[PDB]
Amino acid sequence: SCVLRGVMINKDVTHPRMRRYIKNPRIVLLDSSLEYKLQMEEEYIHQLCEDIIQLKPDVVITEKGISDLAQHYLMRANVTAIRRVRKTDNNRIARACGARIVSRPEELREDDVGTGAGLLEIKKIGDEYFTFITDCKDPKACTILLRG
Amino acid sequence: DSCVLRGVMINKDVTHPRMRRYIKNPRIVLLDSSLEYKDFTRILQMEEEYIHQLCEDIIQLKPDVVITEKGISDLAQHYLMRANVTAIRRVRKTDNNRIARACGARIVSRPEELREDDVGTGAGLLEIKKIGDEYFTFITDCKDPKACTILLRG
Repeated sequence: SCVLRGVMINKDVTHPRMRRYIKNPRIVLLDSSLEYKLQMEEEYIHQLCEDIIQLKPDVVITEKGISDLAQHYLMRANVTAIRRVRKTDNNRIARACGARIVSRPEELREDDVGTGAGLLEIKKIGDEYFTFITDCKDPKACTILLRG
Repeated sequence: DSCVLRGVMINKDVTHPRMRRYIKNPRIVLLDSSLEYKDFTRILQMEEEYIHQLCEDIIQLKPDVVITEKGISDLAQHYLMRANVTAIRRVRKTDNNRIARACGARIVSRPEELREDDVGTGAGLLEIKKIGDEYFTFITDCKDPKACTILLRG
């Protein structure tokens, strides 16, 4: 009753058209870049996104950057994206939702998708936006944000 | 409406790890002025006389917490701790204004002007909590029910 568990990080969606409130979100976690690594480069980005999108996630979070083009494709697939997340926060999110941090998108498996967190809500507190991943199925998987 | 936290939350820690980090009904003083100072012995003496008077002006009001938008020097931190005062430096102007509305204090520019009316007694709790890798200061339990927004809902 008088308590709240979950992860809180200082981040916002990369693009304003993205959903900031998602119930039972399917979460994909990466530690790799979604930027070129212009015609052959543009095709590269397309395929990177295609591999993520095949898994029908609601949220894609990476420790690196996301180019304006990758953001666009994910946006078209109704996917909320968050970039430049600290490695420690990414692991906190992995524990909370049961996702597996993956490097190469083409190696993604349905087993890597996190479905253990019931809420993803991004809201403004003061001057900044905070991302909350709450409603953990495994109570133990999340730390306490509020105790009466 | 059940398990609701109202107040202000700012990304800040105290200036010294051993200051009180949990205070019920804190008396709050807010400033937008510097608590820094700008023959070697003569210099030290001048810096000291200046900082001493500054801290004395503040200490006279028996505050539990002193928060400013600018800096707080080691000597100032030393004199405020001798008075059992918890201090927070470099808070943003926007956050400082939110704290003012939450606790009723007036942000003052010149400590010598300080009076009881300037002391914020409106918030019932100040607490610093570590969330993830960051420290956050929670000023909550607003006495005026129309002063604060919802931070967290349980």
